[PDB]
Amino acid sequence: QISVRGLAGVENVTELKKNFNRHLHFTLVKDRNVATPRDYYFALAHTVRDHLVGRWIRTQQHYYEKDPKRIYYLSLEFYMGRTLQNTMVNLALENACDEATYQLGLDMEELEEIEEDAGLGNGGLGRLAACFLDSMATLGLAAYGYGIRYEFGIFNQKICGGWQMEEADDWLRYGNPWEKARPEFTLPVHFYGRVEHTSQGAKWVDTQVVLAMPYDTPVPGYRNNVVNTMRLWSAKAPNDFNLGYIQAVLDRNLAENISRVLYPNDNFFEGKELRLKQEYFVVAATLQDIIRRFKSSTNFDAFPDKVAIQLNDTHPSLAIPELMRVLVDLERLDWDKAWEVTVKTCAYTNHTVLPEALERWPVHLLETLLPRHLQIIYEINQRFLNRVAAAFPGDVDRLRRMSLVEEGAVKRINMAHLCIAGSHAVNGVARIHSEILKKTIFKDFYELEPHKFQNKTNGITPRRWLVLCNPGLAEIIAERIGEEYISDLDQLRKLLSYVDDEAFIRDVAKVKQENKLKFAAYLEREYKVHINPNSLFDVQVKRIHEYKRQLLNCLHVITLYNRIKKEPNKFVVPRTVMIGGKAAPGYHMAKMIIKLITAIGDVVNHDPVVGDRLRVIFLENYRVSLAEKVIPAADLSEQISTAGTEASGTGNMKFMLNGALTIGTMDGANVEMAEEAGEENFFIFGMRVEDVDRLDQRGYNAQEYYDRIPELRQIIEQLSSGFFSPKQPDLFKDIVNMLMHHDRFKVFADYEEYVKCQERVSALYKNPREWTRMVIRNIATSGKFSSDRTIAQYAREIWGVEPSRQRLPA
Amino acid sequence: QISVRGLAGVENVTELKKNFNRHLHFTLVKDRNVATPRDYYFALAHTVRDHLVGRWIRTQQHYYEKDPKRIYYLSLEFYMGRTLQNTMVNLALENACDEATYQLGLDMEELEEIEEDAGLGNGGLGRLAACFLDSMATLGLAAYGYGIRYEFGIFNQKICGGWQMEEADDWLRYGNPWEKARPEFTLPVHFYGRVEHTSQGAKWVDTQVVLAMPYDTPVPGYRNNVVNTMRLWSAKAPNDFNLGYIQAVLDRNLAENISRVLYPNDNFFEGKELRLKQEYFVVAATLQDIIRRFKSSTNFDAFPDKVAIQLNDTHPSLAIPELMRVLVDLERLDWDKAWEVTVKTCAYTNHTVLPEALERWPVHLLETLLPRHLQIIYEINQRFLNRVAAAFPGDVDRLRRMSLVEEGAVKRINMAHLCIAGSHAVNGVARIHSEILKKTIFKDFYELEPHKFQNKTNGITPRRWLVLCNPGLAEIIAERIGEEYISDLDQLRKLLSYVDDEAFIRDVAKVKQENKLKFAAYLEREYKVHINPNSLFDVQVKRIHEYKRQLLNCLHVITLYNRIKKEPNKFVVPRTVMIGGKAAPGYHMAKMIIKLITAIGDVVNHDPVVGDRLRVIFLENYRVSLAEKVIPAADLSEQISTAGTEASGTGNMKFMLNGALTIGTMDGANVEMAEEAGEENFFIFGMRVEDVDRLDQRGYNAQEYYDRIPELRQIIEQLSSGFFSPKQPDLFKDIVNMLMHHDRFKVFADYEEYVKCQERVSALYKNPREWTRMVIRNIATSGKFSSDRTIAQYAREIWGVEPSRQRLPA
Ligand SMILES: O=C1NC(c2cccc3ccccc23)=N[C@@]12O[C@H](CO)[C@@H](O)[C@H](O)[C@H]2O
Ligand SMILES: O=C1NC(c2cccc3ccccc23)=N[C@@]12O[C@H](CO)[C@@H](O)[C@H](O)[C@H]2O
Ligand SMILES: *Cc1c(COP(=O)(O)O)cnc(C)c1O
Ligand SMILES: *Cc1c(COP(=O)(O)O)cnc(C)c1O
Repeated sequence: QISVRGLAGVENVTELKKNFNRHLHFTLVKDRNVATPRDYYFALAHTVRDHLVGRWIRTQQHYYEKDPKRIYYLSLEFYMGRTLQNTMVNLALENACDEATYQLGLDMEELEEIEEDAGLGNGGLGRLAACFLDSMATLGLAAYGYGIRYEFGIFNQKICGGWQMEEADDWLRYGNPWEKARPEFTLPVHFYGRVEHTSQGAKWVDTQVVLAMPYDTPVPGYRNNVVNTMRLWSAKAPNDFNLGYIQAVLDRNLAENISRVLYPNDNFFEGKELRLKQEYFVVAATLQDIIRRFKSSTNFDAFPDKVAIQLNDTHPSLAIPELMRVLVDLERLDWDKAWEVTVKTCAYTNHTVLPEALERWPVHLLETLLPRHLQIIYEINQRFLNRVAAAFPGDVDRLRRMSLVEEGAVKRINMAHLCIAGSHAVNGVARIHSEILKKTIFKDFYELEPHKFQNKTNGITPRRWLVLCNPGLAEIIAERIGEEYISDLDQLRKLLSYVDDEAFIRDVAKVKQENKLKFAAYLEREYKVHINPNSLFDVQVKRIHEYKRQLLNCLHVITLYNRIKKEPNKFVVPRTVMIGGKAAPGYHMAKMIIKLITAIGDVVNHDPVVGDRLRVIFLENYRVSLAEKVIPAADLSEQISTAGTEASGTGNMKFMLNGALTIGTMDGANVEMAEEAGEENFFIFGMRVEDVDRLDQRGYNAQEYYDRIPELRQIIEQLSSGFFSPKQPDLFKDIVNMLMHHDRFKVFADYEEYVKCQERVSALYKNPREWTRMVIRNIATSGKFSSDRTIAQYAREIWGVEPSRQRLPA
Repeated sequence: QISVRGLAGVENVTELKKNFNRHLHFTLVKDRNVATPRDYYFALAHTVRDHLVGRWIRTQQHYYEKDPKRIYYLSLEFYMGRTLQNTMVNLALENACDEATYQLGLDMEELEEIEEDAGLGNGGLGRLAACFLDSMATLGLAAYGYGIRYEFGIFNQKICGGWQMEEADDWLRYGNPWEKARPEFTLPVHFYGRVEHTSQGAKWVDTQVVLAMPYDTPVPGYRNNVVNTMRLWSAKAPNDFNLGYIQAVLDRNLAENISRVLYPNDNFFEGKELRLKQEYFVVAATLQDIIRRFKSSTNFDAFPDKVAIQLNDTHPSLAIPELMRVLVDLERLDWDKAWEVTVKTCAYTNHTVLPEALERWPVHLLETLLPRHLQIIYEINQRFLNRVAAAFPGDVDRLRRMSLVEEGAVKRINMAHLCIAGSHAVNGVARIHSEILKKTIFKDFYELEPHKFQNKTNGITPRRWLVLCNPGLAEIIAERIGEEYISDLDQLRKLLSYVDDEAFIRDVAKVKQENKLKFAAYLEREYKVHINPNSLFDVQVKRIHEYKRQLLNCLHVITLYNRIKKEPNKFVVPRTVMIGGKAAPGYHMAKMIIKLITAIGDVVNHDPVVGDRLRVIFLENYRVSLAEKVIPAADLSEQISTAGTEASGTGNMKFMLNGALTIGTMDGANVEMAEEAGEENFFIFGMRVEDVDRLDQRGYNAQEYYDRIPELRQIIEQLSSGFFSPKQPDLFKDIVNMLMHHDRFKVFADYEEYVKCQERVSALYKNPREWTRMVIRNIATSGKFSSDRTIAQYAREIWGVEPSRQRLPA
């Protein structure tokens, strides 16, 4: 149908059809009389998987022959979403499969909707991992994603009476056709035990063994015939485990619990033993694999020339002492040589500002679980603090602040400190964030080793986040400037010469309108709710957190509502306000915010005076596949974190690419986005970082704003008095109380400037042509925010490898 | 190579080869450079599975169209063993696959050895289930095996220092290519809750739900293109289960424990809740499936014309009250009509003599777990005892003895009593056993309803147990009388006209010698032990139990040893004595017997005076696949249970078919075996049932035998004094003590007659020609012991269906 989706050759279509029927019969053991849509999805999935296989085998073969330097991306999270469409896009099979399925009398779109999200992540960090794998494959890097195959991913969110309920994401129930179990590459991982000191150095003995069984998933690059591997480990008990009889067999589940469930805390740290077991499990199994592969090329001097290990935050920080343990205790390298190898191998990406999100493991935990690793950590600390002392003689305070070991009631290891010490490169994930690392939280580490600190501004893959989710926009772009932009997104800048082209303006607005119609219809069928598709689609989708200030959004929504009620017969630009996201199960306040959103909806959406001028919708179960639908439908992207709290953000980039204007603070990558588009093409409001600091010094008194802003006082009185909760008038006292006395994120401070800025948005929306021109200026300057740019910077400036757009043979 | 293995057409071989390479590439994602024998096994397995698929789909289609009466074989055990060779035999693909693999440079036999046994059974009962499925498919019956997909089957037996160690049978580790998960046919099963009585009858409420997910495995008939289904249920938690967050997800394992592990008690009853959950789980899921299928043909009068349910012992006895519960509580039939339907649908096979093996469930267990089923059981009991009272007025004692409810400290339900009451047919598993049911343990039930009691003497499938495990013997038989005997084993009787044919005598002895050479070699490589292949192979393989009197065998072995030591320079027929089997993990005495066997081996096998004249070998990890190797190699089959204790036995039949002579008691099917062959062609010894009764009346005094038999006294003194346990002289005091004071199975009573009979065996073995002639007379009369005969009797005399040898189209 559309060009970017590839050719549908007669031969290709015929071949896909016959392979689809072969899999239905032989693979699924169904005839056409009893097959369900789900059988058809599986038959198609198996058919597309077959086109990966040749390329996967040849790619891995190629890496054995050429023996390039290998990149190991260690993450506890890969937020992959669905695989079927992504595979079709990257192998140029989408039109052929559409055609082949059409002729079988099936609708491919309906079959795509049957696929489960692989939800093995919480949000931004997990998704960044997924976007990176895509870009690494597209840039022909010999890269491997390593993580955990959780049996249960991020929970499915149900709303009951306006409250979040969690239910288990049983994503493997029907089988995963994309993974290949490799039970033959199973590896032992050790826990507990104790350290014996002998003549021949330290020995780790009397350990409990858990096996790590790898599952490999193909990662296809964009039309380059490259297929990289994502290897995820699953925990399995050894067969002698506990070995009255019956109970011993049932107790195998204790070991296998390690890979059972993803911890659902976005940007918070819980010091749980099971979480630490997950961290070591992935590190220990991965390092053995890395070393095995390296030895099939006694001399570890070349190790860093053949191996890069990237740590996705501190979650796999144990890679540093584990690498030391293997090199020192097993390979019998001296300490200094092993340390050299380790530093030159490892690099650490920080994704964290908020101190409560930083991993600080109690020493008693590490002592019991990983006795040898704790010894190695103490040794690292001593040698590190010896260098600090020599460089800064007499600065005893610096020594305290820089220690890997935090003193206190409980001693803790600061895993971030361990990562900086043991890595040749430390980066943040947007320029402002990287600067903040150098100026505040790692100021001391920066002064000792300035050379280590880099920036790598985040990005998103334009495959999933444009071509896949928004084919209509991809196509009208491709009509003017060709297809090359999909693997070279800077080419979108050529669209600035179409900003006054009437036809292009018409087409950009048409695509947006079509996406909105399609999303409105989706809301009706799947969730029995009606919305005006001619309204401005104001969407804030992201995990529910105080720093992201969904509450600020709520305050705006109630303001619009109170303004309509005061002057019912005055024109206002209609809006559909859509807020979506999951709260961490133990985060009370996040759960109250969801409840407040739905309570506002309950009042606003049933007020007859409001009409269809204002609708508030909570989007249930926000996940990757819902993001692919709602982001192409959005007009206004809400990126309204308190300045200094969002390290980067990546949602922001998704919306920029997909033809929404941004209302945001100068936070994270918002800063670079506004710089690329021009500040005049961006709705900036609120305190800068500098302003937040000024407020903190003299002290934040919310009362002052309540006293000076009547519109805000009204809202707070409504909340307090039960306007939004008639049956339980005090339901939201925790929210009021926090806003008035304990608001770390200064919601009131940005309120006035936000509401004013929101008025400027409405004004521009009244002028479709000028709205769409500003949209074009955004899309056209979004090139920097491709993960291809990001990975190319990682490769040249950290990993020491050159990317390539050259194709492997087919 | 050999004719019974089928044709190797040029086309067939070429096609198998290309499909093997296709699966290696696309299914396994391997090239030939990195593939292991295990990858080759899987490629072959997937290639053979493909030939089942067409036939499986067409067979199930046929049953929908023709709508024949359906047979449901409910068992907690299916001891299937390996599937690959069996599939090849039944589809006539064995020579073609041999040829195809040969040309790929692989050895098919080596690939067969990589397949795991499906060990979802303990021994005789589980294997009977497997043999039956084979015969049901071969006889074209619309039959379904229903059971539990245990994650862990019967444990792997290791011997350490002569002691049994158990380790977990992780049979699914590498995947099961033979099963098809059917997650779309998942069904809820209920536990706990309580009963509400309303206007509209009883309601079972506030239950815990476990889901039952079916896995289907194909069961091919012998060259008739019929493929039946074995459906096994796996337990899965619902997604709202327990739904702090993390722990709720981890607690899902409590529900899934139901299908985790097979209980390893052969012929013993443990009243464990988890075992009762397994029993209900398989019953509840199966009955829903049965009813669903029946409704796709409100009127249950035809239910018994369309459904037969066979209960494999009492393990699925809850099918009776469950069927009543569904019909009465859900379908709203009146009690009497529902009861009629139930009785006419259900039939019960008893496999049990020993009272400690009979299932007697505490009422408090059923009360908590299955409140409604207990109500229905009490109601069944009342109405049943009302009929007893009317037929036998005043016989209050009979009422007590026949009650489904046993009075005592703990009240118990006698599940056997429930099965007789609720079934139209009750059978034992050999003639002597069926008579004993009528004369002793169910005498009362027989007098009330004589029409219900039948015999169905057990059998073994000649596919696995001749063609598959002993191709050389199959072939020389086929040379003379053709191939038809494989599906009509009575034709073996034609071999009696070859008993004086010199060439046939030569060939039978040659095959035996080749099997022995091959098995001797197997012992050397896999277990570093050497044996004389010219010795008589005396084998006793079966689960370790007191009633099977492995100890009697031990007494014979020590007798031979003491006789050699007394007269070292006298000729004795050389013997390799091989004893194998598993003990239940909590059965102390069975574990001591294994230890004694290995301790005798430790003395006998290292005595230089003995030479290679006597060797004692404990065969480790006896299982179906080891039985396929050792049974064709055997000369003497040891079937030496105390008269009245072995319900049937089936090992006995396997050896008869495979050219071993039998030494046995008149127990179980031994009686019918001797009647078929002629008593002169069988080594019968020991007490009959009548003799055991006579001994019990006056009392069994072991001392008397010890006092009168010097040879036996010597053995007991050796055991006591530490001759067989020098470092621990009192190691075997429990064994001595039991033999002398607490022997329920009267080992000493049969000792003299056993040893004498063993001398007659040795004498005949000195005369090869006459030994082989007697072997021929055994093989030739083994036809009755085909499971095809057995199933044909079940079908005509219980299920009311006619078997068929007519082929479905290919
Ligand atoms: O989305 C994120 N979660 C965590 C994060 C920070 C700290 C601890 C965690 C623990 C688990 C999961 C995620 C985290 N960090 C985040 O990383 C993204 C990728 O660079 C950034 O765009 C976000 O601005 C940042 O908030
Ligand atoms: O092998 C068997 N196990 C049990 C058995 C009896 C009682 C309780 C059980 C519980 C679990 C497993 C098996 C049993 N019964 C047996 O059934 C076989 C098939 O008819 C007979 O040939 C055996 O003579 C008999 O011993
Ligand atoms: C991109 C993405 C995120 C990250 O969004 P932010 O707005 O940067 O927090 C979270 N969740 C999903 C499902 C995404 O696709
Ligand atoms: C046939 C068989 C049995 C039953 O043997 P008996 O001697 O009748 O107890 C037990 N186990 C296996 C592995 C078998 O093949």
